[PDB]
Amino acid sequence: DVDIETLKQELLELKQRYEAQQKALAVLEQRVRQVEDQ
Amino acid sequence: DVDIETLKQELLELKQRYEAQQKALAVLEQRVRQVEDQ
Amino acid sequence: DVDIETLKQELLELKQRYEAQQKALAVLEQRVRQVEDQ
Ligand code: NA
Ligand code: NA
Ligand code: NA
Ligand code: NA
Ligand code: NA
Ligand SMILES: [Zn+2]
Ligand SMILES: [Zn+2]
Ligand SMILES: [Zn+2]
Ligand SMILES: [Zn+2]
Repeated sequence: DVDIETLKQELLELKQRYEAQQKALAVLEQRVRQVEDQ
Repeated sequence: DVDIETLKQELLELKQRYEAQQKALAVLEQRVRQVEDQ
Repeated sequence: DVDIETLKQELLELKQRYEAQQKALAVLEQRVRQVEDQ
């Protein structure tokens, strides 16, 4: 309801945040490369 | 074995580590910018 | 509705993902430094 389902909801929310950070790591990685060959 | 309070505690712990990694991404982003602009 | 073993399993999987991201942040950090003190 509002407790074990709360845990499950929050874990999914954190998975999304994980995924957003992987995408941001990749953006920053491309920014470093442009600096590197520029 | 499966302690629900333990699960909730560990989810909160991982949320704080998420938060710290966001701040570290931000630190690295500014360092990249320092090298882009100089 | 919620499978508690599954929740524990997924929390540990997300923990491993966090640990890998920490290591990836560190790799990118070294790359930036390489550009910086070059
Ligand atoms: Na920033
Ligand atoms: Na930002
Ligand atoms: Na920002
Ligand atoms: Na710039
Ligand atoms: Na070290
Ligand atoms: Zn622990
Ligand atoms: Zn099951
Ligand atoms: Zn899984
Ligand atoms: Zn460092």
